[PDB]
Amino acid sequence: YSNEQEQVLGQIVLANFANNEGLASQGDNVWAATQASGVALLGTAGSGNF
Amino acid sequence: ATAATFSLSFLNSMQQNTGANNIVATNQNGYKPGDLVSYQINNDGTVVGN
Amino acid sequence: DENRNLVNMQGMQLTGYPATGTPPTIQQGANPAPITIPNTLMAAKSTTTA
Repeated sequence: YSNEQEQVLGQIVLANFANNEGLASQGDNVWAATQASGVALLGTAGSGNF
Repeated sequence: ATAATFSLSFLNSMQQNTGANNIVATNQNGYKPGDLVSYQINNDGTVVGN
Repeated sequence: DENRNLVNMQGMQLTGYPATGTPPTIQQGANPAPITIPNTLMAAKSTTTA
């Protein structure tokens, strides 16, 4: 901002998987989660498995 | 937290006029906790997670 | 960097042997730690040996 100040507005989450190669495509360049692919497993982009 | 009692070994030392004093090796088997970064398969046959 | 650590062109910290003591010297076997160049001012010291 214009007063020597910073603010945050959010932080993008990433999503790992227990298993790739099981995600299916449904047209556009996106993937839908399926059975035999796992739960979402959201997280942050800094550390850990991401 | 519960404090420990540990055995400290000055084994394999020397005193033979090698200039001045300097440590050459220090080790122990304690570590802070952490989570799984990455798994790999070596060529001898094992699977190892770092 | 912005808070006085010896840092390369991408944001990682050059580490070395930490300096401790009054007067500070270098311990030749410690576990390494980042280096900070402090902007604090030297406190005085009483005379003990002439």
